[PDB]
Amino acid sequence: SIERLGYLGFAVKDVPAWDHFLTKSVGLMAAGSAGDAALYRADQRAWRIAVQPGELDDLAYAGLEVDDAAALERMADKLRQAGVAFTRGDEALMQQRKVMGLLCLQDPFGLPLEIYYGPAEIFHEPFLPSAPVSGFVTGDQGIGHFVRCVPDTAKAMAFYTEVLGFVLSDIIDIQMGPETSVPAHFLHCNGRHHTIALAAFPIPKRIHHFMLQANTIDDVGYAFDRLDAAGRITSLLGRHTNDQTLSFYADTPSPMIEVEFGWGPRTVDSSWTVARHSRTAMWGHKSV
Amino acid sequence: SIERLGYLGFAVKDVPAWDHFLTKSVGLMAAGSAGDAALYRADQRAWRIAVQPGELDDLAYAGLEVDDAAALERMADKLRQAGVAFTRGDEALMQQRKVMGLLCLQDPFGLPLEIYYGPAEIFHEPFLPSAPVSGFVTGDQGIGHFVRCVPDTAKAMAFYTEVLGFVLSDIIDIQMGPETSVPAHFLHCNGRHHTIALAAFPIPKRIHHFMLQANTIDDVGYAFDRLDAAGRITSLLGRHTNDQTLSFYADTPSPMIEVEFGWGPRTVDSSWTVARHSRTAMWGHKSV
Amino acid sequence: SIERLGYLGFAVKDVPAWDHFLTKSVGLMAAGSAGDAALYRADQRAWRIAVQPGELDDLAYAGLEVDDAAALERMADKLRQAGVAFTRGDEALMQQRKVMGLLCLQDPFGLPLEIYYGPAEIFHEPFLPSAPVSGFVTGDQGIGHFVRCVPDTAKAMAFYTEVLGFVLSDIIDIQMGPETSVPAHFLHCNGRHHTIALAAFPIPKRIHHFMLQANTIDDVGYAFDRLDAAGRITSLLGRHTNDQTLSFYADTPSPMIEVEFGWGPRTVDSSWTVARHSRTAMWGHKSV
Amino acid sequence: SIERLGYLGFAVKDVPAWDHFLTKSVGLMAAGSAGDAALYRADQRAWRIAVQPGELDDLAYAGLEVDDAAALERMADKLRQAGVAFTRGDEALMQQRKVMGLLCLQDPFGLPLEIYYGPAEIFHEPFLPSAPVSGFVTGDQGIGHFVRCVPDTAKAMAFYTEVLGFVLSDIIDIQMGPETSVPAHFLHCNGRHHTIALAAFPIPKRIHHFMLQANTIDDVGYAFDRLDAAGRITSLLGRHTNDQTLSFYADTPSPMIEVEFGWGPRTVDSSWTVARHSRTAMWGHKSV
Amino acid sequence: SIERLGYLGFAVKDVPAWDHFLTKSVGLMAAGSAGDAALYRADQRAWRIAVQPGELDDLAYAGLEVDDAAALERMADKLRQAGVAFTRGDEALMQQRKVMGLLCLQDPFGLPLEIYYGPAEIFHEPFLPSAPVSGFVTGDQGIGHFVRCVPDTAKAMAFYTEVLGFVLSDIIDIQMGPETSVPAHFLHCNGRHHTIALAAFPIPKRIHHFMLQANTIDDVGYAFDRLDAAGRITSLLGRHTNDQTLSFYADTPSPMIEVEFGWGPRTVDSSWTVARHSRTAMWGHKSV
Amino acid sequence: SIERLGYLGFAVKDVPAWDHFLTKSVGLMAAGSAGDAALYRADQRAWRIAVQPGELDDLAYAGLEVDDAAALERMADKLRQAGVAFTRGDEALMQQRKVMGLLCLQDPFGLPLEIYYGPAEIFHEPFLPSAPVSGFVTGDQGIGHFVRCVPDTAKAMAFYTEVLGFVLSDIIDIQMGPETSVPAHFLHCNGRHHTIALAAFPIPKRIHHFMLQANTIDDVGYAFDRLDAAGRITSLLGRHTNDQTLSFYADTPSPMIEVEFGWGPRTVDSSWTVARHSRTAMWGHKSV
Amino acid sequence: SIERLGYLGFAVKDVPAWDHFLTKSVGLMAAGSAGDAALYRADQRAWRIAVQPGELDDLAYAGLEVDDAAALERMADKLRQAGVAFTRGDEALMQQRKVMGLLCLQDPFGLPLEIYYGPAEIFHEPFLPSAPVSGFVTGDQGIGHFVRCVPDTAKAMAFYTEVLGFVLSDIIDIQMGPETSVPAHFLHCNGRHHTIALAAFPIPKRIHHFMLQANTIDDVGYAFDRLDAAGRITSLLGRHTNDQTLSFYADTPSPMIEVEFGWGPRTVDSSWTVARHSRTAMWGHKSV
Ligand SMILES: [Fe+2]
Ligand SMILES: [Fe+2]
Ligand SMILES: [Fe+2]
Ligand SMILES: [Fe+2]
Ligand SMILES: [Fe+2]
Ligand SMILES: [Fe+2]
Ligand SMILES: [Fe+2]
Repeated sequence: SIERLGYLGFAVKDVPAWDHFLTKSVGLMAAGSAGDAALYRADQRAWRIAVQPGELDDLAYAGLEVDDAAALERMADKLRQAGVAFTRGDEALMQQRKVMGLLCLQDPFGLPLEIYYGPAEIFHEPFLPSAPVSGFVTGDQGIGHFVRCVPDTAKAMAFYTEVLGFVLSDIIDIQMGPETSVPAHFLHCNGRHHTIALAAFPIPKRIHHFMLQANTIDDVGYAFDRLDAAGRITSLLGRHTNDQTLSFYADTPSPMIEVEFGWGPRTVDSSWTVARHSRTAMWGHKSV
Repeated sequence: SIERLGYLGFAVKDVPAWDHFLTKSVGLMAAGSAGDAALYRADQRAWRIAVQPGELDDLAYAGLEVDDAAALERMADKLRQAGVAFTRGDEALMQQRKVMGLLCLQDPFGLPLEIYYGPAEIFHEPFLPSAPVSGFVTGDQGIGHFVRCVPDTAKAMAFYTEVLGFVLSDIIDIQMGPETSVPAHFLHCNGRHHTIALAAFPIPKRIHHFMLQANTIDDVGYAFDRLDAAGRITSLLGRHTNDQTLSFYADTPSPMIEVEFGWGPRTVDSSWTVARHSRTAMWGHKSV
Repeated sequence: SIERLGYLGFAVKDVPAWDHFLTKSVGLMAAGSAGDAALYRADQRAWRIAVQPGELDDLAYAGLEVDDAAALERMADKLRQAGVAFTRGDEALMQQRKVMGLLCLQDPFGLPLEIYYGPAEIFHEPFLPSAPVSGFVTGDQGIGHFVRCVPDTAKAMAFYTEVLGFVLSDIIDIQMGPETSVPAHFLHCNGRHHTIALAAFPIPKRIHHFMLQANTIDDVGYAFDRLDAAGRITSLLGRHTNDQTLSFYADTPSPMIEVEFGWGPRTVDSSWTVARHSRTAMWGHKSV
Repeated sequence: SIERLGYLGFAVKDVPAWDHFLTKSVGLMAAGSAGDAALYRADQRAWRIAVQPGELDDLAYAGLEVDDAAALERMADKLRQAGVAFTRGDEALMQQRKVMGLLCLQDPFGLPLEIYYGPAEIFHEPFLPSAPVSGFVTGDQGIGHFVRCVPDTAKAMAFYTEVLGFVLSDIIDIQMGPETSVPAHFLHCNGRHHTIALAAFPIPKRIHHFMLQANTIDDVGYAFDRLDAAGRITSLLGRHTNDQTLSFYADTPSPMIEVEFGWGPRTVDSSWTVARHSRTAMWGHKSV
Repeated sequence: SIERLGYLGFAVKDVPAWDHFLTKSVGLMAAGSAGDAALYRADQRAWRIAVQPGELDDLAYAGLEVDDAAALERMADKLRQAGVAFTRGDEALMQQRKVMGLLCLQDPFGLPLEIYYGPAEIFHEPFLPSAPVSGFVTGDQGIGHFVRCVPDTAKAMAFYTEVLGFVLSDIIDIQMGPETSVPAHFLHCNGRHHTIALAAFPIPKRIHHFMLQANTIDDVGYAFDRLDAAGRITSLLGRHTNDQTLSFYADTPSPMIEVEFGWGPRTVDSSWTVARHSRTAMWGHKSV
Repeated sequence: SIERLGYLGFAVKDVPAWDHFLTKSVGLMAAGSAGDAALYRADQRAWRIAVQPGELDDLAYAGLEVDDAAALERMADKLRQAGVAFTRGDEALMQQRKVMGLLCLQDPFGLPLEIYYGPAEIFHEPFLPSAPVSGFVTGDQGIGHFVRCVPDTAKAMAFYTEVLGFVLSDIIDIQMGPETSVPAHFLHCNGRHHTIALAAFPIPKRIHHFMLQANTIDDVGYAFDRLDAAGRITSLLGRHTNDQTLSFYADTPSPMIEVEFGWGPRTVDSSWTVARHSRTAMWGHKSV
Repeated sequence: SIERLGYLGFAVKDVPAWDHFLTKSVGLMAAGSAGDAALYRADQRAWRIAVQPGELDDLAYAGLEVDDAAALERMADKLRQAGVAFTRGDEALMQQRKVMGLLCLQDPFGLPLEIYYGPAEIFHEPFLPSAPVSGFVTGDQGIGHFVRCVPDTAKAMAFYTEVLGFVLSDIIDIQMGPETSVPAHFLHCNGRHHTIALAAFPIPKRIHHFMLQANTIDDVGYAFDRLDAAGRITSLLGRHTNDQTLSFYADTPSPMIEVEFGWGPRTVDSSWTVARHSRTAMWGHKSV
């Protein structure tokens, strides 16, 4: 099974705006480039987020990490047994993502996934944020999470759980209209309450948002003000019912894709009981 | 196996008296109604105790929780293999109990049991006690425990352990008369010392008592005084020999059913040694 | 010297609105009445806030606590030596405020102050909030703080420090207009960063706001939503530069008087260095 | 496998001397009698040591505890499979030892062993020592340990490990004469460094000593003085190389059987490496 | 008495080199300018180090902080009583250093000292290091320390202790030649082992070095490499005998003035015993 | 699988120089001799390092420890199944190494390995360092680690992982020349980040270095100075990227074999993710 | 007042025996010589115990430490005011004891005392014990304590308390014969329960014993065995009633002077109540 979400690549129409957004607003460290992708760091990893030019204005690929070469071959076996097409990343691709091995595939609705092992770390170039943020919570929980939009949540669930080994944490019925709600399914693969959530939202993007977790509540408060100065806030500060992430949301430069910047969630384990919630917000998060 | 006791439903002759008892005396939060049942909360769950009108004046059903849908199907398999009749709760019932799935059955002596998963939580309506109680100890240990009266403890034991997966903690020989004792068997299914105890008591009720665990010793002391003002005390403060719950007992409005309000018990695990005790009270608990 | 702020009395045009505000929105416990004043509790004290009818729509009196009878006589001596007029509260007044002794005086700009000792506690009637709030931080730090509006900050400073024994913590230059700021002076008399702040604001009220400190960040988040539902929010969540209180502001039913509901400030002692800040908000607190 | 050593029974020529020894010198609580045996307590158990009259002046039986009835049947199966004779204790015997079930057998060299479950606890009669001792370390580690004398350590080892499930901790070569040592084998069955040690000593007793573990170093120091006043000391205070028990030894009233009264040993687990030591004493323990 | 060292101003021949040194090498945050001085931050203070153009290539002034206005007047009284000339900083100077009041004087050998209160803090512009450094240890211990070169240590000692209220921590005999040592006197005014040390070194500078204290050992290790890349290292890593600061030394761009970048010293209090050391280095610090 | 590295034997041209090096410089305790080998201790074990005369000037054997006799037989089975030749150490050899049993074999490139159980401990002769070192970190992590030079890392990897049960922690690409790097593979067998690393270095020795871990940072600093006085330093203090050992390197008296003396590394477990690093030093370690 | 006992000098008939005793038996570090005195260390101080040749076979002087030069002058003033003769140590003496200043005097019964400040520390030569001892408890509590024999305890008490500033901790009536006891008075001058005790013993020595405090109980146990091997033990292990030092006693090479080697005493402060004890030993300490 997948151990954690390790990296995200975006293909965007406004590379300079994304560069400013990730550095001066979010606080990530610029980390050079690989090919036509600008790289950004949140920790000891050589890169966590890549930004390349493209008309998609969307998530172009997600890197799903396993712990060693044998684990990667076991995932190849799981894909074969499930009839899921995949290819082995070539040397050029391994070099581009700075990994020792990877399998390239897509989820049932077209999102490219890369299952990899052996990522590059650069402790001799210690992390230096570009904006005042004390650090991010990553480690064994990976980079954060994202909410994946899908046309068929049951079909997506079968793939992410049965093939990739994610596990359902809980469900939130998200009220859309007067008598319309969407059941968002939240999936974990480590202690992070969720790494991927699945929802049948009427949005023309592959994801609704990605989330980064900062070390302190002040990190979140300060970030809110930077994103507000940029005119990007989409939600007031609030706290979620299920993971209890205390966060705000803001627009990325790609329309309809948001970032969530948060602190202090609950973590999970093998004893996490599936439960259902009727609201996303325990408090706050008023939409603006 | 069952993971925890999640809810209790009572069918009672005096609904208003039960309402006052659970709120002003015990401290639970009123939480509206579902059908003809008044609902009461002790924590983040949408409800923990339901009270409906009925001549039984007794426990009408107990909800036994598992952690996910697959666990529920495994319980269905266990019931089938054991020859225990059950039905699948219909949509109306799922809606009524606010669960994602449930199996309806009875124990060997007629107590309706509901095995369920996916209960509703409402963190956007944070718990507010109706009387001064700092909170209850629930979580993975469920709502509390009850003592189930049975005509044949061996037969009840075989069902609760072999079919439902409860585990014997210990036994207390409860002296009834000069040369008559009843061997009460205490069963766990999580860290709570017991969730169900079985005893062959000469009482015409399905249970002898249910127990709620408060966070502090003062919570218990204050509650004693509220129940004393109501004229309901049945035992002085005391502490049990086996779980070391420090509690008092009081009459509910249903004759012969008591509540136990306690604090500070021992918890158990896979290393809990079966032992036998000759008394229920390490100290106190004088009957009044 | 004064040890802490113990109580506040308001004279208001809409007593029912204040009652609902203090209970259902703020979470205080209704605690009966004394004379024509409705009483409200935040802790073990018989009362902390009193609300009486009056056209002022303002703070009518503040209770400044000392620790014993001899301390009260020493304050009487300080008042005499400073030429500050005062009277000794009569039996009726002592009974009304539930204190063993008190001195009645005014600050230089007309705010009635009551210096008292021997307040009433009622631990047999344990605190029960009227809205979901886990508790307030009071104890030796008293009930909270207020910002006192004055026409002459130097004159007010001389009285509060030299006569009453408050000590300057720090100053914030609060920008009012393009080239106009008001230097707010923050005074402590115990570990609370400030109990009274002095500012020459162009407001027709005796105070700008009073502040209550809740135990948790969720207490603050939940309260924000209750005050938002009431249409009373005046500031978004934020954190102050000097005391680092994380709070929001809301309108009380008395025009131009606000409440601040907060969490997590720094505390002070004899080693607190006077410093100057150019902004009230380290982050957040956008006015709405 | 055996979980812990729970009780010891001695058959002795001088019952009154043993009574005084166990109470006034060691500090155990007198706990009545069962049949012709005087009972002694160290904790919540109804009894830990029994003393009956007999010419043996030796250990008459040792009680080896398991956690439940099914575990007892599994031990019966292990005995059957190994060809070890045993009988099931009858009702009279169960009553005498205050247990729910037991198997009676002998080790290869004639020591009666009783494998049992469901011992009696009496928390309503809290432990009261007969001499100043703050308490004993028992719980999951059982009552203590004993050193079993055997003519053939390999044969004894095969029985205790393969049949009963004890595990080797380590070995000490105990120098007896100029060019003669005995390899003492120390066996655990829980966190206690050893519960039974095996040694081919030239002593005409079944055991060399039994050990009780007190809570504090002062407990040991005070006990030394009581046993010294009784003229029973056989070793000065010292500390063992392998378990690091800090103890002294003294003669029981039965010639050639000693007691060890100690404090502060190391505990073990599944990661304990077998090692060999050339001396019993890290420091002290000079023979007197 | 002086409470702590709060700021340092340098007058230097190569302002750009100092700018790069303080930011990219040391890690301080650039914080704009005041007049012809470039400002640098280490924490919440608006500035800690100022760099202005000048031929001195030396420390131009040191800011000595007190906690309030009355403390400043008491220092004025001490200066008057001691016959030490001083002037009161005018409005322009107060504005330039961002303080509420200050006294300008010199030590007996010409170093300008500024005794001040009410420094500016800017928590709304949170500290952001320019190089990877997790933070500095400042707070009540002030910015760090410096070693003041003097022609007459006894005369300097009398001034710093009797007039300014510094206290001797200890002395190190620093061997200069074969039979020549200089007794360096280390003075504290808060928990920092020393804030000013006095030594009669044959150097043509006012100070030998200034020291900044980083939060972690890795901060120091990483900084060593940055200063080594710049070709500035003057000492290998080492640890001092008296304060046990673990540090290295490097050249600033002003010849003969060094910086010390360190971690982990001992702190002092009223119980610190004066002692004498024969070496500066407990280990390391080899000169290069 | 192998549990830990327990001992090292060197065959050297200058036994007296090695004796002085291990005692006065490193701090090990001289512990007599066995045959023609001088023995040295770091802890409770009778010996950890042996030095015998020989022209090799290299590591002559490494002792790989398992926890009991059955574990040793399981290793014999693994060797048989893998076709790896081995012999059983005879009584003389067991006596020489002070072990209860051992298997003698070689790795694929000629390094003699001894797999053993039942080492001798001598707690009655407590460890006494020969130079100021507070102690070493050994225990379940064994004596330390070494870097094994091999001509074929893949072949060495297959043996150490598949046959002996070591597990890959991570890889560092060690740059040798302008366009030449060697991929060093770091292997663990317990919590120690690595016990053996494999690298295809162009060195004519079996190992590049062995490492000992001291308890404190001062232990390392003091040791640096002792080895510097001896003229043996080969690296300045630094910290590694992968295990984060803070250490320095020095020459042993055998040319081309170094010692690493370090502190404070990270430890590993079953959740350690394989990663790749481009440098050995997070900071420091400049070669001298 | 005196702050602590810092050093002891002995004049002895057998310097080599004292050298072996202090190093190989007690564990102190040999630290060269000063004049005709051999020096010994227990910590960072250049020396703690000096041994010179002399027929006295007794304590020749005790060093009483104060914290600074002004404290030394205040002691000179106290001596003058009390009429106690003293001289100022000359340069040669200061050099000999490695102190910055000292006053030479005697107690009323001829023991030379040296009151000093500014002792030498040598952290660049870290402490290395000569026998297995983990370290000594010194610091602010000084080197240990001694029991001073006096002909008139009241007269000695007046001097040590009124002149030197020691404070009575408690008294023990030490039974000498059938109807003869000596009231030993125990005096502190810091947290150490006592630094000097006064007793009218019929011994022809200035002191009965001096005591060193080791860090661990094993340090004491191991030391007991070393002193036993040397044939010097005078008391078995035991614990004192008043300070609760757990120690043993042994003969020094000077007849009638003993050493006490201990662990774990209680410490004192301004709230220590004077009490009386009838025995020296809470347990143990049997004389041999
Ligand atoms: Fe999210
Ligand atoms: Fe109960
Ligand atoms: Fe406020
Ligand atoms: Fe033993
Ligand atoms: Fe320095
Ligand atoms: Fe290494
Ligand atoms: Fe003593």
